Amino acid sequence: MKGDTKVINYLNKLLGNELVAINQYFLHARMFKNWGLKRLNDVEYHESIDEMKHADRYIERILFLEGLPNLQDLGKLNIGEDVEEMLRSDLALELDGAKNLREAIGYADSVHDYVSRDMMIEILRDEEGHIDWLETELDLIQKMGLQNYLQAQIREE
Amino acid sequence: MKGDTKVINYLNKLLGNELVAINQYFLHARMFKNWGLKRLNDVEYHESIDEMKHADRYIERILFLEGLPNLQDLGKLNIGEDVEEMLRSDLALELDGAKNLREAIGYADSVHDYVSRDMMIEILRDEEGHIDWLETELDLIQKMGLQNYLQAQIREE
Amino acid sequence: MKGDTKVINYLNKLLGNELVAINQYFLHARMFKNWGLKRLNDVEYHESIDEMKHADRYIERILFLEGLPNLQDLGKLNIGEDVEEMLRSDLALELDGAKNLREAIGYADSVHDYVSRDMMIEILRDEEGHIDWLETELDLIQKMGLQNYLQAQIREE
Amino acid sequence: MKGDTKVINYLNKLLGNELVAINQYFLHARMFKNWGLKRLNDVEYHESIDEMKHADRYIERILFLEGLPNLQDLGKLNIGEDVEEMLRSDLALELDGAKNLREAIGYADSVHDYVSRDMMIEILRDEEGHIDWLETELDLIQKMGLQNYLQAQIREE
Amino acid sequence: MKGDTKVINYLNKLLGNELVAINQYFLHARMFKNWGLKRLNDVEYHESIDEMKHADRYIERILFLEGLPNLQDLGKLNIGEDVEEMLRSDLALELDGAKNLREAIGYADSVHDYVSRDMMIEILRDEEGHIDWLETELDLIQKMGLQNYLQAQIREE
Amino acid sequence: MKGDTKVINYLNKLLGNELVAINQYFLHARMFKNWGLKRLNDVEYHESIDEMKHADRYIERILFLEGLPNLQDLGKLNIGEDVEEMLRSDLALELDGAKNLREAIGYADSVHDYVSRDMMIEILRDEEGHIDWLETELDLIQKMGLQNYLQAQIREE
Amino acid sequence: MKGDTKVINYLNKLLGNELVAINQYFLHARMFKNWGLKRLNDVEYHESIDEMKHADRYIERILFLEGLPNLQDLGKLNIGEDVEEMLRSDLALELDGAKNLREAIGYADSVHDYVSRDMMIEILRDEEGHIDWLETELDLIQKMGLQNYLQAQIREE
Ligand code: ZNH
Ligand code: ZNH
Ligand code: ZNH
Ligand code: ZNH
Ligand code: NA
Ligand code: NA
Ligand SMILES: [Zn+2]
Ligand SMILES: [Zn+2]
Ligand SMILES: [Zn+2]
Ligand SMILES: [Zn+2]
Ligand SMILES: [Zn+2]
Ligand SMILES: [Zn+2]
Ligand SMILES: [Zn+2]
Repeated sequence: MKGDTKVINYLNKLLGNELVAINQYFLHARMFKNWGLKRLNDVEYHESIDEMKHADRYIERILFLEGLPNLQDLGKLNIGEDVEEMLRSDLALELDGAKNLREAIGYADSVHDYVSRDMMIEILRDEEGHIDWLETELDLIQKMGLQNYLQAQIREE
Repeated sequence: MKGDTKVINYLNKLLGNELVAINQYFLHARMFKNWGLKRLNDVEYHESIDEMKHADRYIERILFLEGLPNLQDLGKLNIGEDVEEMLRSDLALELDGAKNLREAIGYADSVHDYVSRDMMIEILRDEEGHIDWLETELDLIQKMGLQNYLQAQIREE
Repeated sequence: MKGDTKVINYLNKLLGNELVAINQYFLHARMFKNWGLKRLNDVEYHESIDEMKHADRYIERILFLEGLPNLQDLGKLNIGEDVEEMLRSDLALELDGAKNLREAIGYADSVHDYVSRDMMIEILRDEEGHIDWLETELDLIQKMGLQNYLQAQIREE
Repeated sequence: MKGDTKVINYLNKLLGNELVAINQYFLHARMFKNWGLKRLNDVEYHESIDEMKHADRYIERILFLEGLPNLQDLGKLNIGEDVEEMLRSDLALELDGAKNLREAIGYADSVHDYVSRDMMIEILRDEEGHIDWLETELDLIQKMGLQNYLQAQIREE
Repeated sequence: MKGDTKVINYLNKLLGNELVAINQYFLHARMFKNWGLKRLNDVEYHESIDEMKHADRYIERILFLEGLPNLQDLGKLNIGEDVEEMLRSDLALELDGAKNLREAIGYADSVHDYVSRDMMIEILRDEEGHIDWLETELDLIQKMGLQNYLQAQIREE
Repeated sequence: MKGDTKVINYLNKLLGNELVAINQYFLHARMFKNWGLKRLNDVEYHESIDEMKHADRYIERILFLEGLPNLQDLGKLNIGEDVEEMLRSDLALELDGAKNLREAIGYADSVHDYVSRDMMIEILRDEEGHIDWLETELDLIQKMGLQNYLQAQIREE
Repeated sequence: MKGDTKVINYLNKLLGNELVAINQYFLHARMFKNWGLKRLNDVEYHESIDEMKHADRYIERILFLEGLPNLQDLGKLNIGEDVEEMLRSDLALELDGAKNLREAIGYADSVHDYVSRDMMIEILRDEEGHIDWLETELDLIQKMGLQNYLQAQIREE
């Protein structure tokens, strides 16, 4: 079913955001696991899976709308080297992705692509949940100190 | 445990092969799904997942060996527009990847990194299974013709 | 218990037929499997196992009758290169084997080896079932054409 | 997938060794069974089946590599006439076959056919297990004498 | 249904053989049991029951054919006084019985009493199993010696 | 089966490494248990058990190859007196053992003892897992400080 | 809790005896297993485990008493080359061990370390069970002869 060209372009841009997040959150997860921080491995791994699910929804929607999903262009990752830096990088990526989602959601409404809009709002709610988790962890590092914070990540929850 | 620098370079090269194949096989699968070819979606999706598992193994091994996994550089996808072209592109990608695996396996043995060698040989066996499946489907297209072949893909197996 | 020398010679000839058929039907099955013709692999494999069971019966009977089972001399296999040729070759093998079985059954009766005769009649009944299957498939190839016939072999039944 | 011609030639030689062992160990089993030595029938039958499994692995591998499995040429069996002679003949055959396996494993490595090599190492491990069983039974015959040894084979284990 | 007079005569002769074997095998079993040879009691008792079943088949067939089953004229038993002698006497009785069966089967076929023929062939197959067991035990006595053979009979199998 | 004398010598050297590690890891475990560090007792005890399993594999292999397992010569333990020292000592022991494994694996390949090679590579994979765990615990001691690290060992995981 | 210095010296001496027995009984078990003497492998393996449990009891008791367990100084093994020699060597080792235990038990009582005393008496009771089993097997070898004795060890009990 032919979709709106600019909607398809937004969906491809948001798919690009998810592709960056998939890789960044998966590498962060395995870095945490290598450091013995099993709780952070578990959470970041499941954030990666969530982004994979999002990417799948975009791919399927683009194809239904008769556009070409772009999995070729991968944006810049910002991996980082210690826990706080890694979480702050994930948070900045999420916040950037949320701005793009808000823009796309507004436009999808204007062209009456309400099914695309509805899909994107669900994704946005998911991203706001990741933001909450990231902001909270970063606050916990400040409130309890890094040593105590790291001790709290050794065991699965 | 400090690994050999060139082993790490090989693992990063092979990781890059898997990242290409993950994206190419996932997009092909959802294109098959959008065309109603459920059997092909199922197989190609599970091939994508297999490549993901391989990527995970490389990432963890690189990190154990104290290298930096490279998820930033994504090589060229070759998506293609019809079933035969898509399967032939996947086959070409697998064969290129097997050549790279063979080279890396020999080098790993020469520097006595037998655990990396053993991991890669397991991955190579997986890839040769994918090659077998692809070659066989391509032969079936020729033997029964495309119309009969497509009809055989509608229902799940 | 001492058996009749010519009966033992017939049992060794029949054992020789089964040994050819075991190898021909097993290789045919794995050729079909390699071509993705799962249904054909399944039937031909079970035909191979049936022949193995027959060979076992002859070996045990020969030994009971104080003869020497001959597993050294293997007759000529006719493998063939395409589905129809392979099935026709199996059909010819079965029909030759039934001729020999009929001759031996008649002779066993003449020397009063009724237990050997009864064993061979059960084996002949099995062989006539294989003949039926093979003749029917060859007719189906003609009635539906090779393309449709091959498509019908892709999935297990 | 096109294999190396010499590898395929090795696989066919090893297949030939398996085909000899299948027949020799199966006849030995049924000879043991006819003599009432149920424990030896059970073990030798299960060695025969194991060789059948190995032959299947070679057949499928050869076909994948686009070669022609040779089930027509059957080497020399050495049946023998009493328990010790039969076990020693099986041992000599296994030792000959292990020699050919080591040669093929080394060559498969040199041409980078690591999957064929990995298959053959698993088979070699199986053969070394049979060698252990045979050497141990032969030593037991000497240590307890043949009469006691035979008595210990009447009952299944 | 009026049967052939000579068929009935043969069935009564065979019934006579069965009645001898019932008593001889039952007495042998209880002799083995009294000597503590539990395995031999078990086998010979079950041979006796088998002969009882055969006798029942003859009695019923004779009555259907409007003849008179003769359970009055018991033939000569040969009991024997040690294990080998007892087993050799059972073997001689079975072999005599098989000879009579072969003659009766041929005659029944000649007068077209195919049901009686088929019954007798099933019985002959049972008898040939008894011959196999007896010949094998006698060979085992020779191969392991009587002392070891007897030890092997103490425990139920 | 007559094994290569220098393979047996390597297997005895590796067995020697395992015998040292069994004792050092078992004593470390019970020292941790005495200190109330139940998590470290659990891990070190299971490392000791792993080494016992490795030793059993070397002993059985040596005996199959017709050599003499040497359990008499026990190399130098380095027990240590505090948690970090104990873990550094276990790590040094593992790294020395991995070097010997790599040397032995290369040699076994050169004399075509592929089954011993394959056994050793599996053991090496296990040792690299132990190395990973030890390195990570030592990094955690630095990252969270010893007080927090000790607190994290009180409870079983 | 600070123990008596000489009690700790005795516990280390007894621990030393246990460490000799662990290795000797484990190697003997696998020698029996390699020879096909499954019953002897089973018993001697479980004697080895028993000694391991004893060693663990000594190690833990030494640590509680604030001493240093000595796992470094392995005493002399006497392996032996045939079944009777191996069993007699185990018996001599056990008897030497019992003598040391009796001395240690008396001394522990004299310095009022009744818990160490009670631990050692339980261990001595275990050792006296091993002596009983060993003395009995050695007498059985004499009473039935070695050939029959060995036959009795083939099957698990
Ligand atoms: C790159 C990098 C990467 C990696 C490493 C991965 C990995 C992974 C893993 C491990 C898993 C799990 C699986 C199993 O079962 O095991 C998954 C899943 C997964 N995944 Zn993915 N991935 C990825 C990417 C991806 C992408 C890009 C996509 C899109 C395109 C995806 C889509 C996916 C899906 C859909 C899934 C499933 C999910 C669920 O859970 O359901 N993915 N993954
Ligand atoms: C020749 C001679 C001979 C004989 C007698 C036999 C016999 C036999 C028997 C009896 C059995 C069982 C099965 C049932 O019953 O179910 C078998 C199985 C058998 N088999 Zn096989 N074989 C043989 C050869 C053979 C060969 C040659 C091969 C390949 C080629 C085989 C492959 C086989 C298989 C695959 C099987 C299945 C096994 C299992 O179980 O898994 N095989 N085999
Ligand atoms: C002769 C004629 C005759 C006949 C026909 C008979 C027949 C008979 C029958 C059918 C039965 C059932 C079987 C089943 O079910 O498995 C019996 C049982 C019988 N039986 Zn018997 N018998 C007889 C004689 C006899 C004698 C003579 C004796 C003694 C010796 C006997 C002893 C007997 C016994 C013991 C039994 C088991 C019983 C019960 O129930 O428990 N018996 N058998
Ligand atoms: C010396 C020091 C020592 C000690 C203290 C010990 C102790 C012990 C214990 C406690 C246990 C557990 C037990 C139960 O639970 O029942 C064991 C086990 C044990 N173990 Zn060990 N060990 C030892 C050495 C050893 C050696 C040296 C070897 C080799 C030779 C062994 C081999 C062993 C085995 C095989 C086992 C079983 C394992 C499993 O888990 O499966 N081992 N170990
Ligand atoms: Na069609
Ligand atoms: Na005896
Ligand atoms: Zn997302
Ligand atoms: Zn892959
Ligand atoms: Zn047949
Ligand atoms: Zn084999
Ligand atoms: Zn009867
Ligand atoms: Zn180890
Ligand atoms: Zn002890």
